[PDB]
Amino acid sequence: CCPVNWVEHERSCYWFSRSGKAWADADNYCRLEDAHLVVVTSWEEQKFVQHHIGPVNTWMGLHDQNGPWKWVDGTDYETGFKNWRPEQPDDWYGHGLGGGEDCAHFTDDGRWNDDVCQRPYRWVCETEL
Ligand SMILES: CC(=O)N[C@@H]1[C@@H](O)[C@@H](O)[C@@H](CO)O[C@@H]1O
Ligand SMILES: [Ca+2]
Ligand SMILES: [Ca+2]
Ligand SMILES: [Ca+2]
Repeated sequence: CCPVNWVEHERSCYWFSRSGKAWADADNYCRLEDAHLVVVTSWEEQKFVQHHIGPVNTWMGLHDQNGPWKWVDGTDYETGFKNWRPEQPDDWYGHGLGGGEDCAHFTDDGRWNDDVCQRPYRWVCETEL
């Protein structure tokens, strides 16, 4: 029951961009498709997303812009699945662009990193059947 060009996996529909956007723009894009930036809650979902994105930095629906880490659909962060690269998240200021790092993304090996929300990365939308 997914729209055309979306991939079905375990009762969810996924859309994989092939262009980049800043996190806020990617978030708005997903909402306009009645969807949300991907929310990863299991190792099997993590492996499925990794297969389709390949070795490319790609935004997910996890951020700490207003305080603590939150998933865009209200899924609890603390008790949920996490796949940070060791030493991440680190809220790095050293990029010199202003502020720390408030948006999560998959890195080239699948492990997560927090980075500057303005960066243009590919993104994934998800909707639940
Ligand atoms: C893309 C990526 O992994 N970026 C990270 C950045 O977010 C920050 O953690 C930095 C710390 O030295 O290490 C990397 O450059
Ligand atoms: Ca999900
Ligand atoms: Ca942060
Ligand atoms: Ca980081």
